[PDB]
Amino acid sequence: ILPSTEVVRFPNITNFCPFDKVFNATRFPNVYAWQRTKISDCIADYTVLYNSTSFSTFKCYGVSPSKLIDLCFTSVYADTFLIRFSEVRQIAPGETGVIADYNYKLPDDFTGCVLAWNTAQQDIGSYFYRSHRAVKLKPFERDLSSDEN
Amino acid sequence: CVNFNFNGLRGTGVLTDSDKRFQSFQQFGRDSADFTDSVRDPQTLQILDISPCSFGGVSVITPGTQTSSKVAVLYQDVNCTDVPTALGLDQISAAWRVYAIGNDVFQTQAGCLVGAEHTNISYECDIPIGAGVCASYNSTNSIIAYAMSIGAESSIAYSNNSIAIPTNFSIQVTTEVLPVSVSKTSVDCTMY
Amino acid sequence: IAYAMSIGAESSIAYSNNSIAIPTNFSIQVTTEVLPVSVSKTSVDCTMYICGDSQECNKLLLQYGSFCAQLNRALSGVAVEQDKNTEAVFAQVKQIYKAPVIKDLGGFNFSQLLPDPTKPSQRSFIEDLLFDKVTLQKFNGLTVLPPLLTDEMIAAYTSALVSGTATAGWTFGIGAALQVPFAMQMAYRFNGIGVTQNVLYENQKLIANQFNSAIGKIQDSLSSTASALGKLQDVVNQNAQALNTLVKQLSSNFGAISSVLNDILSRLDKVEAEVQIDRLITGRLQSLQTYVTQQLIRAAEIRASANLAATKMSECVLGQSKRVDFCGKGYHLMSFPQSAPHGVVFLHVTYVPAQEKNFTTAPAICYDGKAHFPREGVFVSNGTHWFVTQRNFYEPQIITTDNTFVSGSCDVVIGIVNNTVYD
Amino acid sequence: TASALGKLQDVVNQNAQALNTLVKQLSSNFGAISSVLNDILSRLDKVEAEVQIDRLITGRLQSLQTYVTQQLIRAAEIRASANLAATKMSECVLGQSKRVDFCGKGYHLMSFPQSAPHGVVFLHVTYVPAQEKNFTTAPAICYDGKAHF
Amino acid sequence: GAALQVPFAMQMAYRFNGIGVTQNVLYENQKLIANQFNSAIGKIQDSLSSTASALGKLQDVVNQNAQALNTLVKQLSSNFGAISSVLNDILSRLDKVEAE
Ligand SMILES: *[C@@H]1O[C@H](CO)[C@@H](O[C@@H]2O[C@H](CO)[C@@H](O)[C@H](O)[C@H]2NC(C)=O)[C@H](O)[C@H]1NC(C)=O
Ligand SMILES: *[C@@H]1O[C@H](CO)[C@@H](O[C@@H]2O[C@H](CO)[C@@H](O)[C@H](O)[C@H]2NC(C)=O)[C@H](O)[C@H]1NC(C)=O
Ligand SMILES: *[C@@H]1O[C@H](CO)[C@@H](O[C@@H]2O[C@H](CO)[C@@H](O)[C@H](O)[C@H]2NC(C)=O)[C@H](O)[C@H]1NC(C)=O
Ligand SMILES: *[C@@H]1O[C@H](CO)[C@@H](O[C@@H]2O[C@H](CO)[C@@H](O)[C@H](O)[C@H]2NC(C)=O)[C@H](O)[C@H]1NC(C)=O
Ligand SMILES: *[C@@H]1O[C@H](CO)[C@@H](O[C@@H]2O[C@H](CO)[C@@H](O)[C@H](O)[C@H]2NC(C)=O)[C@H](O)[C@H]1NC(C)=O
Ligand SMILES: *[C@@H]1O[C@H](CO)[C@@H](O)[C@H](O)[C@H]1NC(C)=O
Ligand SMILES: *[C@@H]1O[C@H](CO)[C@@H](O)[C@H](O)[C@H]1NC(C)=O
Ligand SMILES: *[C@@H]1O[C@H](CO)[C@@H](O)[C@H](O)[C@H]1NC(C)=O
Ligand SMILES: *[C@@H]1O[C@H](CO)[C@@H](O)[C@H](O)[C@H]1NC(C)=O
Ligand SMILES: *[C@@H]1O[C@H](CO)[C@@H](O)[C@H](O)[C@H]1NC(C)=O
Ligand SMILES: *[C@@H]1O[C@H](CO)[C@@H](O)[C@H](O)[C@H]1NC(C)=O
Ligand SMILES: *[C@@H]1O[C@H](CO)[C@@H](O)[C@H](O)[C@H]1NC(C)=O
Repeated sequence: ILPSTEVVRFPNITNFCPFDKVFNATRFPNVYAWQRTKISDCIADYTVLYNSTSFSTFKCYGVSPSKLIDLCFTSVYADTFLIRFSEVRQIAPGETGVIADYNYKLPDDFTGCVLAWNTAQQDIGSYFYRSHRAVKLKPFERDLSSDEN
Repeated sequence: CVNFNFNGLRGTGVLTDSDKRFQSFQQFGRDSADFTDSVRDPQTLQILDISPCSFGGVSVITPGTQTSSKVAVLYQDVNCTDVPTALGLDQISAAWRVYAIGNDVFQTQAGCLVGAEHTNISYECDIPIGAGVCASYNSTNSIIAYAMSIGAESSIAYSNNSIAIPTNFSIQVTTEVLPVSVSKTSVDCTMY
Repeated sequence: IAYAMSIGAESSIAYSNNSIAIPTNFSIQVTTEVLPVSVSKTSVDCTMYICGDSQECNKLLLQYGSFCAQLNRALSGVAVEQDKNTEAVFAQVKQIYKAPVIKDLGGFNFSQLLPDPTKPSQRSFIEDLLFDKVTLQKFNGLTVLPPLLTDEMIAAYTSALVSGTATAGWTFGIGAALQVPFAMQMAYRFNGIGVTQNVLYENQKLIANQFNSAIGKIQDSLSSTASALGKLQDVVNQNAQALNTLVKQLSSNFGAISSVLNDILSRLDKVEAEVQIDRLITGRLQSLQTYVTQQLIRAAEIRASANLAATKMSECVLGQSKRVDFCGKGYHLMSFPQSAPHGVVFLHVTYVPAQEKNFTTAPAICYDGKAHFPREGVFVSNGTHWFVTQRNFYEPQIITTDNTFVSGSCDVVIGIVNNTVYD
Repeated sequence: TASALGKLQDVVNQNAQALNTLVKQLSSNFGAISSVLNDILSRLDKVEAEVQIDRLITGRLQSLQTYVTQQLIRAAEIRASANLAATKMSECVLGQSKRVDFCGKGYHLMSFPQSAPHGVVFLHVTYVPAQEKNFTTAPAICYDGKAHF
Repeated sequence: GAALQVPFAMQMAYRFNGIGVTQNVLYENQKLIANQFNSAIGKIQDSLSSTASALGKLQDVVNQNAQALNTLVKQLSSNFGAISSVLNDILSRLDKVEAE
């Protein structure tokens, strides 16, 4: 015996998913005050972003970017922020730096996708980052104390 | 026998309508040693059992291929009427369809045997089928199947006052063969 | 509670340098010995164990074909080996002798050992009790092939062996079955021990009632205590524990990202999932190799026990064995075999002396300046006379030239006493 | 008949099958990029080929351990058979054994030993009664008011 | 059954009677037989005291057990393809996601 045909059956969901209100906000938040948006009841097309958005880093841990079509997620959260161009390499499990110690730590049992793109023309101005914390953060934690020292 | 992708649960098997007990939040069922055996389709929500898409309990009885190249098929743990349902002859080849359902089916204790016919007279066991039945090739060109002859049924007249006494004897030489050693094989660290 | 082991009750025997103690009465008791013969013939499959009908998993196992060829060949050889073991322990006599028309053979009841004639089955009452005492993952490919000899043919073998021991004599295996009455059969069972043949012909009713009482007592012991056949249940528990260990070892991940291959094939691309599937298939192949090796060791132990049981049936059932404490605690070793689920149960009818009596003893007797020695038995002495008797029973007669033989002189032997020897 | 000495040929076939299956297990890759080490040492740098050679050497060590364990089991079974043969020669060749059906089907167990390729072959000269005659039988005989046996 | 008392000279005499040697033999030279038994006991005692290779099978059993345990603690000292044989420097030098 050998398999034949496909019995692919996915849930009857008709909503298209708000990528423009999570990837193209007017201004992304600071790294020390990163926002988390719960994404629910939508379809993960990943193909409306193939035009006019050049993805500088798309690294998935636990799953693969070639298999994101075939999977339906129980729940998705999106942590969104904006950093320097050389500090993108610090967003990975098991790593230390400024962003990975004092602003945003990722857990060791991570199962997700880090997606970062360079944009030096959309966001012009000045941003803030934490660099003098006494104790390193626990994973997926936030700190807003400006004068804790 | 189909490949299915149920909510990202890729697998291969035969889906059958089943009535397993699931909760309101369960999407797949774990069975045996963590195998997805009962699932729930997302559209028109019901319970589907994933049977394996053929039968693993299939034995092949043959003489040597230098002798006959003739084959017999044994299906265990199942009747022989549901052999087309378990084997699934909608997808298997045409030469398999003779052995799936034929004129020479035989139900026994260990399933059914296809390719051999029953003779009432019993001989010595050549190929051990199991559960008391046996098959042979000596039996104008077919595999024969029978039950084991445990021996010729004898009777002794215990007459409560009579003995039987031997009056003549014989001497015979019997041969017994016993192994003593095997070849002394030594392997090396280098060159292996 | 906690204590020290009692090695036994401390006894003492008065070795008085000239006294013997002689048994004056005996008893017959039946002892039960249980021996396993085979285990369940478990055959595992290459497909459906490691790979849940998966194409990529099978494609990778097609680089490990010789491993599963080894596993299938070894397990098939072990199954054929225990079919041979079950054939060798039971099928020794070829002619299946029928049951006698009368179950009362000279006063000895045999209805417990043989099946009743008003039944289409073949297992006897004791075999039914033994079957009632012993209580006995397919999508993983762990299939238990049925044994080649069904329990009805094994029951026919046991009925043939018991009826052959009841009707024929010592020549049950050697040549054809020569008919011998059971009273004289037991009499020449006694004559191959040291007990003189006359003993059975004085209290044959007492011996037969002792045999019937022992059969009833071992039947009651089988009915009451559910721990006499614990070896067969230990064998079945070992097989079930090995299979449960295998299906528990299937539930680990062996260093991969998951225990199951479905989410690995679903979440990962092929170039990354290849390493995880390779780690899982390597771990499952070593698990099967461990199971096959332990099955080989268990089959070796079961082969040793089956060869011991075959030797016991060739020496204690087909004939009388003179080995001390081989088949039961006693003197004569005549046994009945009964079937059991993956095992055999021997009932040995053994002869044990019971009541003892003290006597004073000299080795030789000086008559007419000549030292006479007993041909059989010892020289016992009462308070008035000197008699000679056998070792294993108290039956004394007068000192006669037929019972003694002359040798040597009357000064070369120590411990001699003297009186007259009758002519 | 060329099937009377099948046990010795079974022993030789088991040894040959074990050696052939060992050299068949040598032909796999055990998760490395190739079965042979020459193309691994030729195509890869040492820091990457170290893992592949480690996987291959681990697989081959487990194959040798499996072969040694199965050889130990086979040697245990052959030791049991050799001890049985030693008991048979000490009891049936060196003297007469009175055990029933130990050395041949018969009454006396006088045996001749002959050599065999990795084995011994015993020829037992056994005595079997052939022709039978029916008689009537009483255990004892009463003469002069006394029972003779 | 129970232990039935029998004198030792007659119990030797019926040890010979179960062989083929007639019972009268021991009752002519019982002192010679007893002195032979005593000399054999002294000789096997001297053989046990002198040669340290008569009980070599038990020492082979103990040596096999000790060799198995020593081989186990020698096999503990390898790395099995990891970066080190011991887990302490692996847990110290590496993060969790790599040392796993
Ligand atoms: C290029 O990208 C633009 C925006 O990401 C896509 O424009 C949209 O196209 C769809 C259908 O073609 C329209 O319904 C939308 O209104 C457009 N959005 C706008 C104009 O903001 C465009 O389709 C992409 N083209 C290609 C070839 O990928
Ligand atoms: C007992 O049996 C043996 C053989 O089983 C008989 O011996 C044979 O006798 C015939 C007749 O003279 C000879 O032709 C054969 O050569 C003998 N030997 C064999 C091996 O067959 C013997 O005659 C029998 N005796 C009695 C009294 O029946
Ligand atoms: C020898 O022992 C047996 C039993 O061990 C005795 O047989 C019992 O005798 C009594 C008294 O007549 C009966 O009530 C019993 O039914 C008998 N059988 C059993 C099994 O107890 C026998 O009497 C003893 N003989 C001598 C001489 O002491
Ligand atoms: C046979 O005689 C011995 C020797 O007397 C008995 O053993 C015990 O011996 C002590 C002293 O030697 C006596 O005080 C005991 O009374 C003896 N026991 C008994 C039960 O009387 C031995 O018991 C005697 N055999 C039998 C069967 O009574
Ligand atoms: C010894 O006698 C028995 C008893 O007759 C023989 O067994 C058969 O017995 C039935 C009736 O009981 C007769 O009708 C048969 O004719 C008997 N068989 C034969 C072959 O005659 C038994 O066969 C006798 N032994 C021998 C060696 O003939
Ligand atoms: C994102 O928003 C900016 C500003 O509104 C706009 O210029 C740009 O085209 C948008 N890009 C996408 C992909 O929507
Ligand atoms: C839409 O969803 C419902 C709810 O399960 C389902 O019954 C129905 O078949 C779906 N229809 C389509 C067209 O997918
Ligand atoms: C089929 O097998 C089942 C159990 O294996 C049995 O109950 C049934 O009688 C068999 N026959 C039919 C016709 O279903
Ligand atoms: C088995 O079939 C044959 C062929 O007809 C027949 O002669 C024989 O009597 C049958 N066996 C029995 C026991 O009826
Ligand atoms: C011993 O037995 C004999 C038997 O003839 C008898 O004459 C004698 O009186 C007995 N002696 C004693 C002390 O019982
Ligand atoms: C046994 O030893 C005692 C103790 O000296 C002795 O009196 C007795 O005579 C010996 N027995 C014989 C039969 O000589
Ligand atoms: C019998 O024995 C006694 C003592 O043991 C001895 O005094 C006597 O002389 C012996 N009888 C004969 C005829 O020698």
